[PDB]
Amino acid sequence: MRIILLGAPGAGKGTQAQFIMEKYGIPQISTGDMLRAAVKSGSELGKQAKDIMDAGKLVTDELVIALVKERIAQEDCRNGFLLDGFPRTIPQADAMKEAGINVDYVLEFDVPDELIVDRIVGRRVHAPSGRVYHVKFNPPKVEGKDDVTGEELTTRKDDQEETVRKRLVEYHQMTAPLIGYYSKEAEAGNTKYAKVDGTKPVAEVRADLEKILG
Ligand SMILES: Nc1ncnc2c1ncn2[C@@H]1O[C@H](COP(=O)(O)OP(=O)(O)O)[C@@H](O)[C@H]1O
Ligand SMILES: Nc1ncnc2c1ncn2[C@@H]1O[C@H](COP(=O)(O)OP(=O)(O)O)[C@@H](O)[C@H]1O
Ligand code: NA
Repeated sequence: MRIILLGAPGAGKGTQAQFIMEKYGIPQISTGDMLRAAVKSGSELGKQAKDIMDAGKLVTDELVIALVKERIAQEDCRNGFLLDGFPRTIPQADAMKEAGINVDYVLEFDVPDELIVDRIVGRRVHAPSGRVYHVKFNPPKVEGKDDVTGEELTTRKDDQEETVRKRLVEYHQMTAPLIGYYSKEAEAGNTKYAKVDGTKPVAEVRADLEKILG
């Protein structure tokens, strides 16, 4: 199974990606996680992203297409994969088309803009895994600790309110057009498309996605 998650920043995509990875046995491919890891490690492919992410802007198409091509070539993607944060522009989606990378589901997470800041400012992450929590809305079992490893959670450098506002503007200009892009693909029979209400509690969104993925 191959799945794309679409939605504004803070819509819940990374939260739900974890459940889909676990239940369907496919890896999550998160360009944000890969970029943050490349900055942290000083990796030649991606360390360049540091100041751009800090600005709330998208990284160039060529850099993330290369990160995704490298990641998806790996053995763990043989049986499918979930794309979380990619594609993020029409040229990224067209690069997938040109590579012959068909997908089975495109899942759009709908959340009103007015909920985004208060979600992201409360976000806490386990950087090695990508697991995400929220200090009020979805807290870890033990404060500041990853439920799975017990390691100390961190706060992303790009999650302050003003940076979130900039990322939401960028999303609306550059990334929202992918809704129509994939709706058109679905009408051609090349994927399924489904929209979920991302305002429901975490477990209810998970159940709605299970109804769709079968
Ligand atoms: N259904 C939900 N209700 C309330 N908060 C949520 C929900 N889903 C995720 N969150 C929290 O909102 C923040 C954003 O979610 P995240 O999954 O990181 O979004 P995305 O990957 O779409 O940017 C995180 O702190 C997360 O714990
Ligand atoms: N596919 C992509 N194309 C361009 N930039 C990206 C891409 N994926 C991630 N980024 C960069 O990483 C940042 C964080 O993205 P992400 O981790 O997906 O956060 P959020 O879930 O809050 O949108 C973006 O603001 C952008 O700088
Ligand atoms: Na398909």
